[PDB]
Amino acid sequence: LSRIYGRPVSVQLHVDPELLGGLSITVGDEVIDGSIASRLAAAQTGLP
Amino acid sequence: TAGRVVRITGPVVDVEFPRGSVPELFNALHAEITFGALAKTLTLEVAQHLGDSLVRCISMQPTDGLVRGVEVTDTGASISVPVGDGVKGHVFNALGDCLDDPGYGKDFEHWSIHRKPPAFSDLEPRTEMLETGLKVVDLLTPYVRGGKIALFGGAGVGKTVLIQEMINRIARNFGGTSVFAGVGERTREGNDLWVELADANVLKDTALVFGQMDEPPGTRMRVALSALTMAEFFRDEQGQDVLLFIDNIFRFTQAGSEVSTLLGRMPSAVGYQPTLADEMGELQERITSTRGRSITSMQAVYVPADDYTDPAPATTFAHLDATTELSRAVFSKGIFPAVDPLASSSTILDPAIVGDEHYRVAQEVIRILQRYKDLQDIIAILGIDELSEEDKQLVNRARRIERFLSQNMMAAEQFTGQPGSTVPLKETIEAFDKLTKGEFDHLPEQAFFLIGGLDDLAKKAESL
Amino acid sequence: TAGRVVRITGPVVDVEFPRGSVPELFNALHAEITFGALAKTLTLEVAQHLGDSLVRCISMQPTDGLVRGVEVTDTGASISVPVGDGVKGHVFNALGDCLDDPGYGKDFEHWSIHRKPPAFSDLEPRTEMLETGLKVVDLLTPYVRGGKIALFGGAGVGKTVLIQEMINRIARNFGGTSVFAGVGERTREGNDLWVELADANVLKDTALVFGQMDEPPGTRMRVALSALTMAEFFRDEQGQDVLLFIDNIFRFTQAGSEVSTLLGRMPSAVGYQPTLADEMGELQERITSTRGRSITSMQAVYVPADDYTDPAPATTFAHLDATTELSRAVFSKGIFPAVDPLASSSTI
Amino acid sequence: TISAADIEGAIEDYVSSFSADTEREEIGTVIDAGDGIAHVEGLPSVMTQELLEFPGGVLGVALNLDEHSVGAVILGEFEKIEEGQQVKRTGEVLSVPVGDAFLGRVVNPLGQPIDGQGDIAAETRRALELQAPSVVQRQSVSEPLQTGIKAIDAMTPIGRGQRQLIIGDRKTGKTAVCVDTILNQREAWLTGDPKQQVRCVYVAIGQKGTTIASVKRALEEGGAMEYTTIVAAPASDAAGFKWLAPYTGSAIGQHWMYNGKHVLIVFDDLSKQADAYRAISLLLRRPPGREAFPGDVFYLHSRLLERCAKLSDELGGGSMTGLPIIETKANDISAFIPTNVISITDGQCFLESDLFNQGVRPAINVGVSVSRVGGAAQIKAMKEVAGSLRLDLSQYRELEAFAAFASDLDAASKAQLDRGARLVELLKQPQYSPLAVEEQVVAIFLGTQGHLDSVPVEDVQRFESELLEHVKASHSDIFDGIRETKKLSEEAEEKLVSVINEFKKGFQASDGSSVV
Amino acid sequence: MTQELLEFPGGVLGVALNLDEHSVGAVILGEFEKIEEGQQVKRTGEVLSVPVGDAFLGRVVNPLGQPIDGQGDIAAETRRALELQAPSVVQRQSVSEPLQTGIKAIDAMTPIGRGQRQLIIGDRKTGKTAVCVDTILNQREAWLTGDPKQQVRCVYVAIGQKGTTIASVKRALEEGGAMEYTTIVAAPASDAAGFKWLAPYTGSAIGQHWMYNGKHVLIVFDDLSKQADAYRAISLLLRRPPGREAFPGDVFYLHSRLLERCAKLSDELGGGSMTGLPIIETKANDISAFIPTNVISITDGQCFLESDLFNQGVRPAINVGVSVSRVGGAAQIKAMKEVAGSLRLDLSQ
Amino acid sequence: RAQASGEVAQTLTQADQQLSAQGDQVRSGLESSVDGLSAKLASRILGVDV
Amino acid sequence: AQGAQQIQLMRQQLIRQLRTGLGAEAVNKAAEIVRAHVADPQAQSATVDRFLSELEQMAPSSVVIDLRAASRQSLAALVEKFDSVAGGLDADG
Ligand SMILES: Nc1ncnc2c1ncn2[C@@H]1O[C@H](COP(=O)(O)OP(=O)(O)OP(=O)(O)O)[C@@H](O)[C@H]1O
Ligand SMILES: Nc1ncnc2c1ncn2[C@@H]1O[C@H](COP(=O)(O)OP(=O)(O)OP(=O)(O)O)[C@@H](O)[C@H]1O
Ligand SMILES: Nc1ncnc2c1ncn2[C@@H]1O[C@H](COP(=O)(O)OP(=O)(O)OP(=O)(O)O)[C@@H](O)[C@H]1O
Ligand SMILES: Nc1ncnc2c1ncn2[C@@H]1O[C@H](COP(=O)(O)OP(=O)(O)O)[C@@H](O)[C@H]1O
Ligand SMILES: [Mg+2]
Ligand SMILES: [Mg+2]
Ligand SMILES: [Mg+2]
Repeated sequence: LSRIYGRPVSVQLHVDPELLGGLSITVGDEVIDGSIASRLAAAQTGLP
Repeated sequence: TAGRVVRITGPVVDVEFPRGSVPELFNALHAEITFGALAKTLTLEVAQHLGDSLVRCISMQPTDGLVRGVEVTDTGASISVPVGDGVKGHVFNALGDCLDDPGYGKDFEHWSIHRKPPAFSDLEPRTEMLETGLKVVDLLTPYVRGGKIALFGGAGVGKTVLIQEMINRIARNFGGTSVFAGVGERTREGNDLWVELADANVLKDTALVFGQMDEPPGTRMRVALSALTMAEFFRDEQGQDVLLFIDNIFRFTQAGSEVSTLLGRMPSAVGYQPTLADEMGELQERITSTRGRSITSMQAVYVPADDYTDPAPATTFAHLDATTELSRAVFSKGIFPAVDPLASSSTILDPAIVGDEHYRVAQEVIRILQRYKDLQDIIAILGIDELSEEDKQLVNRARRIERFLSQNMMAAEQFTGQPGSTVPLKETIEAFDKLTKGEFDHLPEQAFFLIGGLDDLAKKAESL
Repeated sequence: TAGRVVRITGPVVDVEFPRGSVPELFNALHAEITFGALAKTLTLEVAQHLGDSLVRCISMQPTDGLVRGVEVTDTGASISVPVGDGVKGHVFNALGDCLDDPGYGKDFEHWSIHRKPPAFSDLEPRTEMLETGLKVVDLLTPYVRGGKIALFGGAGVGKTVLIQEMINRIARNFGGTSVFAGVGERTREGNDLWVELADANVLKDTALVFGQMDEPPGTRMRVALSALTMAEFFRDEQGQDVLLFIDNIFRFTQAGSEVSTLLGRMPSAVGYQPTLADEMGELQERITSTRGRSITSMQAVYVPADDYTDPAPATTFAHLDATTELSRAVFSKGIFPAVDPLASSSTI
Repeated sequence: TISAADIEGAIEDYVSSFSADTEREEIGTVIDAGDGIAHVEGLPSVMTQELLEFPGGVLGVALNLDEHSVGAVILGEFEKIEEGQQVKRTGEVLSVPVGDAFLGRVVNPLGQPIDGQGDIAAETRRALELQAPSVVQRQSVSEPLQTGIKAIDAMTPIGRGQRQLIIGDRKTGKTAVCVDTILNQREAWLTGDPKQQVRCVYVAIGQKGTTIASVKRALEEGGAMEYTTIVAAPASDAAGFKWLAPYTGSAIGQHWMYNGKHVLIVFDDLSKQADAYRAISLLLRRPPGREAFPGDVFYLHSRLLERCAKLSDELGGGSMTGLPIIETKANDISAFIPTNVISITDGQCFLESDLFNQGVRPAINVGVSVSRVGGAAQIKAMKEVAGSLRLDLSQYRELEAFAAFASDLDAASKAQLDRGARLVELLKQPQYSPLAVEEQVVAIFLGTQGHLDSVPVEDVQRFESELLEHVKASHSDIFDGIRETKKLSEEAEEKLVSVINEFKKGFQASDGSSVV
Repeated sequence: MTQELLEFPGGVLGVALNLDEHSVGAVILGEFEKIEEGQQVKRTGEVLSVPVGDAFLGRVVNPLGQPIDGQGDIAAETRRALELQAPSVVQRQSVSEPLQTGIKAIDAMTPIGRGQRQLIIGDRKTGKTAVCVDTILNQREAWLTGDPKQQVRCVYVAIGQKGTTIASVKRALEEGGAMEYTTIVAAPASDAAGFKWLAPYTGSAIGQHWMYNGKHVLIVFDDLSKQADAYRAISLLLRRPPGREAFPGDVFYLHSRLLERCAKLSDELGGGSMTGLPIIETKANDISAFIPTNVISITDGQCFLESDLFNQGVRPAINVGVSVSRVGGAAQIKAMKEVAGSLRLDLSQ
Repeated sequence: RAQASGEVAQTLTQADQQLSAQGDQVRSGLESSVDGLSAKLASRILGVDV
Repeated sequence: AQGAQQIQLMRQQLIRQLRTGLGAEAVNKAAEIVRAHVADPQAQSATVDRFLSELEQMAPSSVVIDLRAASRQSLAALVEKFDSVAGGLDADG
């Protein structure tokens, strides 16, 4: 996180059971998320 | 979890909910009202989100006697009404409770009131020559089976009488199921209609649903949707022909305008609510016949102060195919059906599918009436003595024809002692050809008023 | 220095400025569009002071792809037009850029579009007769020097030929040059006029200004002012008498009413702007002749719903001297002027 | 199992090619909704008219900006919108996929195949908003764009690149004229090179689905379905589709026009679009004006109808023609939109209802209709044959107003009255019957020279028809000549005179009398 | 509580119409020049109610129910709330009885039957009051006999009229002798907007109490446009947004809520019945105004009166071309329909 | 043309069971290697071999 | 040829059932595989490692700037004044 953003970054973690794995980070408006459920839904919705 | 009430005004009520508890749009809500003598159960339907966990909605019951701080509960579901074969021969209100028996019909399956219009890929035009026993509709604007039919006109012109006569003439010769819906009308009319239907055996074959005008505007806006739900359920699964009659359409647009005045939206031209056309189009798309299923609908539309420039009638005209309107000038003249042929039109009237004689007769009579309407003012001012021979002959022929379109009906028995009379199509065609040829001009004025058949015309002629 | 946009809606744009760099009324502001497929530069004018260093402007080009936070610079001057003797060789719109090529540049002088009418003392105290080469016009409907003349007619009644006749007659007889300023003119008609004036060998000594429908109302309202400023420069620098041509006046008031209603004012007097007389007088006050030189103009006005008591024609007719009519029956007779002597008159 | 093998291969190829990337973007949240619009906050930088994306699959566009709020319009389904959803900024200004496989199909205004036919191919994406061709890229208009109607091309000619307007009252027959014109070009399509070929497009706004089905059936039976496409926005759709369909139609037509193929745009109705825009603007809380209309409404039309124009030979010489249709009520023209659209275009065709009530079926008014281009868009032969019948008709009606009760007249006055009555009775025509140029010219020449002045006015039309049929059967040289030289020769005139005389010698309707 | 009566220190009474988050709007009924900031407000825990009794006959009371001109007080058995529910469809029954009137034209053309609402419109200086007065006076001969099945009790309601007019009407009734079986509710124009807005509901409740007991009741409204004007003034003063013609949007609804109670009960609940004759004014015989259009649609018949006919020589001055009754000939006696029939067609032709 | 339309309707009422006859064996043979496709999908989704 | 078009439409109905079957099988089998095979805790940490690698290889990004203008200026001035005026504060002062 300090590599991508020059300023130091604090950490606040919230435990979520819905996701089957992965990790998500939110630094404000920008968001990054890698989740099994999200990938499965994205693959399913583009099936045809 | 439950919310509270913070503001109350008119029919609109807004409520507050805790986090993660706001319901989606169009969800029923229940509220409790207590008093020494006024105890009820308020039913509300969600209208819009105001943010900050606040939702504003309307009510289907009078809001008299409510106090702030009363909890409001949610069912998490939409409005529903029981359906099935047992619905036949009963009277229901908007909410679906049976008015005849308080406990009847509380065990059938239930369907949500909100639905989706059928897809465009399954549309097919319907063309059929459906014939009644009335001269004007038979000749000028024939009705279409499985299509839209509607009326027009101001107050006190006689649309309800025509609807009653039409249903009396058709329901006796139908093998399908008919459903009657009353949006706005006096209670006396509904009671008399129920008694008249009970006078025969047809009541067991039809289902009635209606709400009156004294109720709050919430109820007047929802009866049509319930009627459409019942009709759609009957059509979709049974695969049977259905008949649908609507007393009025202006009423629910009026209710929408009233509620949108308070909801907080800006007004528009002639003080009408915005997006009225969208709602009208969304509702009117439900009544449609697919390739394998046919449904025939007859509607009546009211106009304010006989003004066709009003945006609402102009908008609702575009959804019709076969139309017949009424005028007040002909009513003041004396003719009872009071149908104006000049402006009315149909959508199956062409020699491609109809015999050419019909087309020729219609064109000739329309031209004659148009010429008479043109010569009106000169005849009134300078008098008949100023015109030439051709103009005088056309004036006499126009008078004869205009008198001849009148006809007595059975529904006039209560008002006049004359009994009913019905005439087929071919006889009317031949009679109109004879009249437009000009071989009946020797008869007096009164011989052509209130005449059913040609033999009746001859008998009246011998009576003077 | 730099300022940031705050809110965007329609063509109306709000900007914010630091404490010590607030622009005054009727300035010019520039901005850019980053998107590659819609690369463009935008010009804006200042019309109101909302307070707290917030300015509400109007854009002369359609707004699309604009992003919040984009910097806005300041020109420091009003809308400028190029003036010089290199004018009247080509065609160009209010912004001044030549449509046929961008070859012309900032070489000429630049004059502000906004000016003031002449003072009261130096006004001419006497009228003057104006003579032309047409027998019927001179005999029946005399033309007042420095006046305003209205013409009513359609297509196929010999109007364009009359305009060309007058242009060549003024160019050759008394010298000088005349300008044409089409407001709200359709593109194909403008191209046809350009080609025809090219063919008639009278394109050399006329300056053409165009106003297109596709543009927002700002250009449609400023084009006439720009053309009048150009004619004024010609008159006051060369000493040559000039003639001004205006296609329509109804569209001018239409654009005025539109720009009035977009700024969120209050309509009055049959859906019109409340100050139409002020703009009409400000436009018409810069036509009178002074200092021995004349600026004669011709207009064509459109009456709505065949009503002569409508506010716009009523205000327009207050500054009129001569009226001319054309019809088809006289053309069916087969004569050139095609002017009805029974429907035309003058105040002199 | 060959089809099964293909299905399995396609499924395997798609599934083995799955790939995705982890990239950052800005996401905002909805704060309120209802009545077809919703408010979204949290998006730092979004271009105006951006195509947003919603978690449920519904779409939206951004119209109104603010310091801390962004307005939006929901296009498709609306009930899934609720507080708590997350929006995702995607892509850029919306566009339309245009190509050449759109022919003979019906598509969603957004570019989806609502028809029962399978999916369509795509060629290239074009953004809706683009600048119109400049003033230095146009030519003059000179081309005989036929219409198949005698009255229209006799009175008010139409050429390529010319915008013509049709304004009518309720139940008059505008759509019939439009359909006749749209299907008149079968013979033109049948020719080999695309110099005569025209690719036509149809747009339908705010109409019942059954009417669209009937129109499609009529066109299919006519056989012109092969070279046309339909865009449909029925009443069941939200306001967004009704607002946005004409831009899609114009862009699709413009792509064809830009590459050197002639096209023909037709807009079914423009009042509905104005009403939808008014509803959206009022719902977005913008200042109102006269007749509850926003100020910019006029500008709207100027942006849309001005796209079509003739091109120069430098860019390929394409063309585009528009036929907007306007509906007026109570025979009133002083209304806002009618005045604006009249002042923005050139050429009008008024459709009175009194004329349609009796007599003339086309029911086109003559004393008010006008065409700006005029003779520059005419054929030399029919221009010669025209003989300026406008003045004849005008003085005919003026005199017949007087002569209704007058029996003693000047002989020349009686002759003029009879000629005018004969021409008026000739000018009528039934529906679904287009006519080619040569028979129109022949009929007009028959009318003008006074050959039929001896025919009783009650039964002229039938007689005329018979003559035409006979002329088509036993004669073919005159048609070849008029097709090859586009001019009427004196010898052909003499031969036609002989044919007319010999045919009229042997025709009777009721106590007739063949005369010199 | 919504629409709950509230007490005030000076003795006046108020009604809370709309309830905001932190404030309550109220309208004052009586004298309101003795109201200042800092007073005390108390709740009575009861919804707007009016006393009812049989001693009201032959007296005059204010809309609240306190006598103003009469001597003494009223013994009222019960008090009932103004807002109630109209009878449903299942509890109703058809109409067959006739209501005789002295005017031959009215019964000849458009008969009036019990349980049927009839509407009277016309311009000023036409003579519409005389019809109602004549009907009330004509009821005396029927009232002479004591049978409960042939007795009619009538109620007069006046809104926005000069007191001297009410006195003259009272004098006419006294001379006619009908004052034994009639009552008057007076709301003179000098009063505030509350009484003008509230009087008709009080009259309707007073009539409804007797209607439930099985006695036939007649109701006559003098003016109805004045009530609409008063409601418009109240709504505009209460900062409610306006609508078409500056009228509040829901005005039509109000009229419906007043004109639906009048009906005829079924045999199970008794032979009670109600009739009404509301009167609507107009200017220059103009129907384009939306108030007449709204009020016609909920009536069973109307009579048009034109000044030109009045000056022509026709004293009743009714226009047979437009006047019509929806009930028809079922109301009139059989002998009348045998002798008289289809006369309106003859007159129109 | 009506008789030809009737013949076309007969052809349609033959094809409406022809495709069902084909689809019976299609459905019979669909799940032959469906497990392999699902395994490939899962391996691609997880980013590692299954 | 229209009947051939409906033959292609019937093939499209086969495509419809193909899509339905493929969707059902993909949903069921993939969901069961992901929720059964790799549901062991010892796998979870491994997944995190993979994600870290992605966060290691992503390109750098620029981040700046983390209510009224006059209020903001006044607040900045007050903050500066506090900073200049809090030099001598004690533990309890
Ligand atoms: N054909 C007819 N036979 C007998 N009476 C008729 C006829 N047409 C109209 N009337 C008379 O005209 C009036 C019409 O009554 P009605 O209430 O049905 O009117 P309407 O215009 O259809 O309005 P609404 O929807 O309020 O019922 C009645 O007085 C009725 O007697
Ligand atoms: N030349 C003609 N001869 C005979 N009938 C005609 C002719 N042209 C049109 N009609 C008839 O006139 C009517 C016009 O219908 P059309 O579909 O054109 O509607 P429209 O008048 O354009 O109105 P709208 O679009 O509002 O429905 C139809 O009944 C059509 O058959
Ligand atoms: N049949 C009649 N014959 C003669 N005069 C009559 C007749 N009917 C009414 N009038 C007279 O016409 C006038 C109408 O008086 P009235 O008070 O009834 O007026 P109105 O039109 O009802 O007006 P308002 O109640 O608004 O004052 C009186 O002078 C009355 O005597
Ligand atoms: N007096 C005239 N003599 C001969 N031809 C004329 C005359 N006036 C006009 N015309 C012809 O009419 C056409 C239209 O001219 P004009 O009316 O000036 O343009 P527009 O029709 O665009 O107004 C021209 O091409 C010209 O040839
Ligand atoms: Mg009725
Ligand atoms: Mg049409
Ligand atoms: Mg009076």
